[PDB]
Amino acid sequence: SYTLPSLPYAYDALEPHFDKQTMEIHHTKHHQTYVNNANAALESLPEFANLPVEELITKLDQLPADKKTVLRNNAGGHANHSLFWKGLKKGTTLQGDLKAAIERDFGSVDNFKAEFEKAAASRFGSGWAWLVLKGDKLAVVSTANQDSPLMGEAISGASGFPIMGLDVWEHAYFLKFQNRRPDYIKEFWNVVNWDEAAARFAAKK
Amino acid sequence: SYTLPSLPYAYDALEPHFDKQTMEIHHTKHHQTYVNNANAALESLPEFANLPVEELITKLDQLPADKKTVLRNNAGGHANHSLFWKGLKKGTTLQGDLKAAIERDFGSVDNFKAEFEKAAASRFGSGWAWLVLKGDKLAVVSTANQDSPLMGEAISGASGFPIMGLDVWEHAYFLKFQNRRPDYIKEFWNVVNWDEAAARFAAKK
Ligand code: MH2
Ligand code: MH2
Repeated sequence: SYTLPSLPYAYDALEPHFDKQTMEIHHTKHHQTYVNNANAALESLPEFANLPVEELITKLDQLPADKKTVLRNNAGGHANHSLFWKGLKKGTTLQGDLKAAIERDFGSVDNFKAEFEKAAASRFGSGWAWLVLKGDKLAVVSTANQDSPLMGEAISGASGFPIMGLDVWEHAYFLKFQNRRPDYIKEFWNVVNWDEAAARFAAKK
Repeated sequence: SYTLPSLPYAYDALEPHFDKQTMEIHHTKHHQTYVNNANAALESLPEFANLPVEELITKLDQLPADKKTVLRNNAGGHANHSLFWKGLKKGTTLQGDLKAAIERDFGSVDNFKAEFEKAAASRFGSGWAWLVLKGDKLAVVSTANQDSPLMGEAISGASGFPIMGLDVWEHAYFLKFQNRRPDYIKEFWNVVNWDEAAARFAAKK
């Protein structure tokens, strides 16, 4: 079964950029709820219940017809939030092989940032913006609700290994930013954990 | 040119059910943004710009290809919130012809409320739950993001003339209910404007 993961920091570690009350709520309520609803759906699927969530969401089409939606949504939610927390940290510097590949695939870091901001802002309703690795090339993609590019193009409309990503569901920014998702997106650059993105790139490039 | 409609009541007129702080942010920030972004997209379209928003969303297939998405999203937002505000009021009662119609089509009011509650809760991500009139038969449906049944099935996945509706985007309930959407859905019964729903049923158009 799944559990709510412990975090790489206290809820206040991303201040003054991301507010600690949202961090706490986001973890103990929203993420906890995906874990709980996934666990309920997995109760009758002992074979699938053993998989890592990040693997299960690559295998949705193998589930029973009546379980696919609820696990796409909840396992997706669990996988995406588990990744998200790892990708937040202050004080990092984009550098090394990851910086070089971003420059290569988008022309410059600023270009990538503009493209990422645009995908994040233009995702209408709930969803995520991502930096994915598609074989030998990095790309910016977005998905709806709790879909993940790990689910594949057919299900999610995107594909690739997520290097990093931004939650743009309203619960992630309402308290501090209300409807100003662009302001939230700007603050994200101060807490993007480039060290984690770098480690993930190193594992997969 | 669209304009943000003033509300038919003060921001605290739906207390203690729907919280006044949310009403003001919802109206003056979120709905304002749909008005502004729709207007922006319509400036180059004099043949569409001055039509009633509820007319525009019936003719999205008539638009230029590059305009269909932005106006589906923002004209739908404007149309939907305009309905919503008028479709909220304390001190009304489900009764008369509409009450009898609902009993006819759903078996009883409680059956209907259960179905509405179910559709409102099961809309994963952002969206709306609706009571619609599909040629003389009332139905419960929901849509994603700012889609409206008035847009038709191909676009919105639903159809029929909206009688009333509930906004289940997170911003509508985050401050007072956080992630507890079933709790917000229960409170909606205390503020749904059954008089305006009855007038709309009466008109059937
Ligand atoms: O989606 Mn948090
Ligand atoms: O969706 Mn207000």
